[PDB]
Amino acid sequence: NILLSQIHSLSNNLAAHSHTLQTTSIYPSLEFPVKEQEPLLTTLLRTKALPEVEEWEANTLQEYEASISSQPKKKEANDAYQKDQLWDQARIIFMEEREN
Amino acid sequence: ETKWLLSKVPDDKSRFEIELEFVQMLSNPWYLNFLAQHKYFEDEAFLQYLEYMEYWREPEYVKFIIYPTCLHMLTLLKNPQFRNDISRADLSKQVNDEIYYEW
Amino acid sequence: SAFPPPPPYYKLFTRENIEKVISNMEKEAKSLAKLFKKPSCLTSGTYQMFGDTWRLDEANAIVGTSFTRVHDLIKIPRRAYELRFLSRSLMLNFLELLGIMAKAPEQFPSKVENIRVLLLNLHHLINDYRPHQSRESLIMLLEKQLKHEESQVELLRTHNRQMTETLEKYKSLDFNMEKEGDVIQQLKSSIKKP
Amino acid sequence: FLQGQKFCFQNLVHVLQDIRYQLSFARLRNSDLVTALDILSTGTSLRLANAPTSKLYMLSESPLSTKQILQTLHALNMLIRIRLSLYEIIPTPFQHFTIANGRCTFTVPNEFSVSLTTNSQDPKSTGISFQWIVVDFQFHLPDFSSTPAKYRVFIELHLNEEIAAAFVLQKPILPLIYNILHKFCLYQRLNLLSQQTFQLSRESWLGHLRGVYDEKPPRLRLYYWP
Amino acid sequence: DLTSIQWRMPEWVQSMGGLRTENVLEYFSQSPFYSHKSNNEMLKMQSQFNALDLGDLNSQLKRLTGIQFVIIHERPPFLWVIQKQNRLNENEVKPLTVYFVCNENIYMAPNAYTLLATRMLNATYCFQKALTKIEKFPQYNPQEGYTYPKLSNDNLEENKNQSIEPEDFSVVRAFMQSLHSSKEAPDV
Amino acid sequence: DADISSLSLSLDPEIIGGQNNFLENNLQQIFQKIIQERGPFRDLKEEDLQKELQKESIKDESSAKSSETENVLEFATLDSKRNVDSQAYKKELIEQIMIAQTECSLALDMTSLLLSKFKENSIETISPFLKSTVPPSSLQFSRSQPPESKESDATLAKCWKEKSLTSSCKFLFEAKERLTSVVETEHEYYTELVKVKEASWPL
Amino acid sequence: MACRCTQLQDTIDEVATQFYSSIHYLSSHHDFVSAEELQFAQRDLAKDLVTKFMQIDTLINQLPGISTAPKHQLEKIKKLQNSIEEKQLERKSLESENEDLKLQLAKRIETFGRLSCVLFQP
Repeated sequence: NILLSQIHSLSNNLAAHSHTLQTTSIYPSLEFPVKEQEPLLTTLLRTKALPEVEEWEANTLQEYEASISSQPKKKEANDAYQKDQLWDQARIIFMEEREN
Repeated sequence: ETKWLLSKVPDDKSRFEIELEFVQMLSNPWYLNFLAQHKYFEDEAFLQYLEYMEYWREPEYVKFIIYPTCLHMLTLLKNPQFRNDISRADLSKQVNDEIYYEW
Repeated sequence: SAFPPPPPYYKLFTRENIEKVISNMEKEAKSLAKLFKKPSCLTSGTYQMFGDTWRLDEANAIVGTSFTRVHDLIKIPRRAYELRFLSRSLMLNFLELLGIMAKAPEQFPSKVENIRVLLLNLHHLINDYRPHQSRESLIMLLEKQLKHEESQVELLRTHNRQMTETLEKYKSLDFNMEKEGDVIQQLKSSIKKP
Repeated sequence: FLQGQKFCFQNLVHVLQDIRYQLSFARLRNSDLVTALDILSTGTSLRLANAPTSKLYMLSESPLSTKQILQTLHALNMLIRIRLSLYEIIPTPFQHFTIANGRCTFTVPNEFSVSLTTNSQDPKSTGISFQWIVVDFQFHLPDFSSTPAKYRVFIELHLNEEIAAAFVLQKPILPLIYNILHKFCLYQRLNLLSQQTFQLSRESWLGHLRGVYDEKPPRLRLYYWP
Repeated sequence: DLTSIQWRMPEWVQSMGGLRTENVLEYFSQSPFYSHKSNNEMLKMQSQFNALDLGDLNSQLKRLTGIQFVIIHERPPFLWVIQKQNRLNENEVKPLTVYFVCNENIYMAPNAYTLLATRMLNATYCFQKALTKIEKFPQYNPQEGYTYPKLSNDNLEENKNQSIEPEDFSVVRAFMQSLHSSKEAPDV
Repeated sequence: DADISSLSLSLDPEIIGGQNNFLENNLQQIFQKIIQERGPFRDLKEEDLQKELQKESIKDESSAKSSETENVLEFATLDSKRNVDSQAYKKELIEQIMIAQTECSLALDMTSLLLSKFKENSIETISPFLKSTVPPSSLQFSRSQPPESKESDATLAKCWKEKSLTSSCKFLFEAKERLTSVVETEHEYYTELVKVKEASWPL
Repeated sequence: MACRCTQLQDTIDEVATQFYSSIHYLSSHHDFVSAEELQFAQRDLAKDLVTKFMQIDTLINQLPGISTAPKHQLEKIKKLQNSIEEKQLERKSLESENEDLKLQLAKRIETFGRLSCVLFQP
């Protein structure tokens, strides 16, 4: 739950902050040691997640595409906006019954 | 019967050449880490190490030049099982060779 | 260079191929399966001291005399005294340069090429006697081994004479316990006393 | 040379000095191989290899069985009773009968055992049976004796730890250990007896009689009837 | 791909003996990271025309519009800062990635948000994974409470208050305490 | 030349020839080989004598077995590499949380390296090894690029939410199962308590 | 050490570089108003270099393998192996030949260890 508070404030700070962050790019400056200190910072420059988990995301893409193999041509996202929008209205109706 | 046919496009003259030619590239401790991807490690890759066992034998032994390869050979001979083919041992492993280079 | 550094030979390396070879162990009892058998070796860099006579051809005359040595006294006197003569005639060449210079200073330095070409004579026989140096190191190290085995004589023989002579003592022979009789040794030699 | 130039097609790694006078000594070592055989076990030594360094932590391990460790136990079968023939002196009462591990069985009292765990050969000179450890604590006291796990943990631990602390200083050393031995087990006697006093006080028969184990340094008050 | 990955042809450096000034953009020209309609490369095309008219770099570069790889912070003898950019004027600049000499490698500089998202995702993934192959083993009961089934429990082995009206150590704890007091009892 | 085998002593002229004897050598050995516990091993010392007896009687009088040859014997070890709970959940949890959380500590540390360019009340929280090494104000941001975008964004953004809500469904349903079962179990107690209290008994 | 003629070469080509060191004192130090003392330094080189050469000759004097007959010095090694290879297992055979008695003799020391223990407790 406390972690939910953490993800709460963190996701809160993602906000429009990402609007600035997308233009951002890390680089060490003049006081950064040069001889062989770099590679750990290259790991710091390495945005790579868990290779097994990035493999998992690849699995989600390829296997959703396998679902596409089961369903060769079926758009849904356009009316899926009304999926989430029906969530958006039904939540309100839910609140209505709550207030009643 | 047709294991050579399993190759997508290889067969190749192979022979002694690229064997030792890459054995000296095995020598680098810095090379250790990269082997922690998919190119080879504890999977079917292990077979490479298990057939490169012939070097201790006469004739093959002469063409060894950089016993750092023999020390990586010590790594496979040691439980690379452990971190030696996993987490061990950062840039210090190169130092562990550099010391061997120092002495 | 490497193309790229990882081997492209990984499927050759696959375990299950060799597992099929396990099935193949009785195959030719009556593929890569024989390609997992040991590879032909390079001949290959069998060439000798290419930096010798060919370099002498690249010039070597005193070095040619050094070639004559390959049959003080014996071959030595050239190797020593002619070597001195080369070093000292070399000193004379330093007189050839440093002795006169400023008067149109380009000819003598051009003769320095002649000097070092004459200096090419030196190194080769010395590196011919270099393996001989290594042979000397071999002869030196060869019986330090024999020193170690002699140490075994130095100590094992002491254990011999001394542990054997001391095998008989106030304890008499070490076998004086006489096994079962020694069960009485805590009593018949002790408790029996009165 | 030619084979080397053939092997040259690689990334800048090998990996050591470009100089190869030792490799010239390796071709010379091939000449030594012409001078060698026997032996194949010596071929690396003929190659002058398998020992470039060992200071590194790494791992360093090999198969080890079986007679090895047992023969070393025979080496202890000499050394230990050697030190017994030496020093020894004291801390009696005693009737030791060591085999492998140092025997120190008692009577109605309890088990004691010794296990040296340091550097090897220091006889006569420092022959006073110094190094040992609490082994399998297993006290033989009849009223209570079993010794599960946690006892052997926390007790044997700090025992041997402060035994090493005793090594840190000028020697008492063993007799202190010999003290702590009877100390602990007899304290355990104190609360066996105390638990007996509650075998009478907590239940049958009657009350008033007591033997409460005070928090003070140990005492058992056998107060009676009024 | 653009991060911590090898891309090396060392023998070029072996010839050069290392980088100097404009030669960094040579091995960089070998790199994919190098752009073809960069002002470095279209004025490389100028080198294929005017040749002489390029100066050092930045004079010919920044005065002319397009993608560029300008130099600002040297870090001898290894790193050298070289930012990608897009001039829209002889005066105006629209800087891009700081490509940098990672030594026999040069990389685009990662977003902070990328790695941050990596951290967020991996952490919450650890949370969810903690909820994966772990949860629903302590089965709930109003009476028994959470339960922990086993082939063998060992190992080891809002209700009510009023009721009927080990110490695995055999008081061994106090005995050890007494041992602490007693080891120096003669001594103290 | 067996002396070449004795040139190991020459290797001992080139090296210390290992630590050899050690109590620690007897400790890894206390771990290594049969059996365990040096006291219990001492109890086994007579049985160890039995091990030196007929236990080692096995010898060599059989087929060479060419199939075993040669380096493939190691391939059998590879076959071992392939073919061959309380705390443990919490254990692996300590593992994963270690990785992620310490990585986040690196987040705090390197972001501190970035913000150390100005305010000094930020670099202070970095892990102790770092300040001992790299000086603060080292990292610096660059202005660059949108940078890029792909369809995998929206596609995973959809499919993962689908999987999430469905995970909630599986959760609610299987939890419904366990709860219903808890009802099925718990009811017997209070029925027997009908036999108790509804039959008038103390509670 | 060995190949010490190369060590002499260290006093040759490197001494040849020392001549180059001697070279760099006349670039423009004259009319730009010591070099006279530098001539005495030239005398110092006349000492040093030549004496080094004498040293070279002295190490020439004792080239190892003065017989200079590898064709027969290897034969010397052959005879040396005619000794050593015979001595190999022979010297080490003594080890087991000893322990075959002495191990049990040491246990005899242990038996009089029994009796020593008997003496311990009258």
